[PDB]
Amino acid sequence: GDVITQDTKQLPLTARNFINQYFSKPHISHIKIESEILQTKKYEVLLTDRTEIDFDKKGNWLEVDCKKSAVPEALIPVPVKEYVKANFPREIITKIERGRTGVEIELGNDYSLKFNKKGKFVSMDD
Amino acid sequence: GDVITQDTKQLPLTARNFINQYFSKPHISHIKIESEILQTKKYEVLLTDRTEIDFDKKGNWLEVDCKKSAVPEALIPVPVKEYVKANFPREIITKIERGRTGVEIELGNDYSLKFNKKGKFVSMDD
Repeated sequence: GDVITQDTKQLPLTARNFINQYFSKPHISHIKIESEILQTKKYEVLLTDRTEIDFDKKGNWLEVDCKKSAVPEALIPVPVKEYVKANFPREIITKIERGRTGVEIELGNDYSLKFNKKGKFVSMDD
Repeated sequence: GDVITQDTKQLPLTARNFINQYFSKPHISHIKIESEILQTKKYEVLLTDRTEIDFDKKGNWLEVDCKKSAVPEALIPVPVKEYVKANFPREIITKIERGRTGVEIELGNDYSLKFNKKGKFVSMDD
């Protein structure tokens, strides 16, 4: 529900005929086209150790939330793993999310860090 | 995002292998399947007389909101039209919505009335 247009040709013939038939002043002052809300996440799995994992329709993981415990080290990319072990040695990674931009990790002290696809740092927030 | 299951066979093979590979205690305590959010409304049209109309992907109207003015009488089913002219003669219909259950109308005094497909009264709220 983001695109807006003033072009009446965009609107289906049945809709245009409906407006012209039932409304006296039938001047269309813009049309909002509801873009289909396409969700990437289809599955959400809760484990017995209370850790939650989100997967897309093909079973590829998207988010791994280990709540207040540590994310298995094998899941965290080496440059990300090494950045945290250097700049935050007092802390552990509790949540990792992967997307098209890269990877976003969350620490035990609620610091969030964003890394790109190549694995180098981008930004963070306190 | 409504269905929940304890059946691991529901979850894709790639997701199941991911859990078994990276997690030591990999007991899946239920899976939430995100049911696809299928929206019936695709178009929303604003007219110059400030009245708003919502249509499905095929151009069939779903809602006609004439804000504080009257809905064109030709749009309101005759049994609905006659019910209002009888029980609410001091009032006018400002909004009409059609669905699978029937029709839901809104009056100028914010009373909402619900009618079935056959056109007879069902309920209302002050």
